[PDB]
Amino acid sequence: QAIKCVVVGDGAVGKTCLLISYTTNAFPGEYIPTVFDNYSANVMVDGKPVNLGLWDTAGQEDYDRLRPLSYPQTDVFLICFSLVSPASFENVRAKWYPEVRHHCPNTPIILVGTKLDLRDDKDTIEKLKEKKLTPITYPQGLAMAKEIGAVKYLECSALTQRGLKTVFDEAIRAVL
Ligand SMILES: Nc1nc2c(ncn2[C@@H]2O[C@H](COP(=O)(O)OP(=O)(O)O)[C@@H](O)[C@H]2O)c(=O)[nH]1
Ligand SMILES: [Mg+2]
Repeated sequence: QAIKCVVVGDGAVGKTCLLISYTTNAFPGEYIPTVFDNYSANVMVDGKPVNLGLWDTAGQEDYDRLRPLSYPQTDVFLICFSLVSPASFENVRAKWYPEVRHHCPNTPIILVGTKLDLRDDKDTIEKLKEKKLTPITYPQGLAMAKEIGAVKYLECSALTQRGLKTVFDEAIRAVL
């Protein structure tokens, strides 16, 4: 069974790094591909082989009209936000969940918090504190998930690859 998973969220949340890390088994560092592409993974999680088509999107305001053109035939969505970006977290309820439901009202959602490795980073915490902001905690993320009716809430880091295999395993689990 061939599954289709669309990845949505704000620019710089780490969507492309997440997809390259997972499929390639490596963090793309500084040079991240700039072409918005689709990826694939042949994975079997307690069954027979499954091909997971992974679709990256152009998250910026400029693509608001063209982005939903990749949504038709989608099996599951990954709404992404930076755990070290409250602006991207508010955009879950503000932008991403209304837009996903607009075009696909019955399609399952997995809420994904990225840059998990930066949540304990002293420099990142200091920068946020100056702007009177705090990183998103697991209870905050889980509440937003339940609010936006997400099937599951998951955290990960494409840098350390921690929680990454789970994200796409649960994407398959939200389908089937
Ligand atoms: N520390 C850390 N940096 C990351 C992670 N994922 C992406 N990045 C960085 O975050 C920025 C955004 O990456 P990118 O995939 O292009 O974001 P996109 O616009 O959502 O696709 C880049 O500077 C990446 O190097 C992560 O899990 N942890
Ligand atoms: Mg990208």
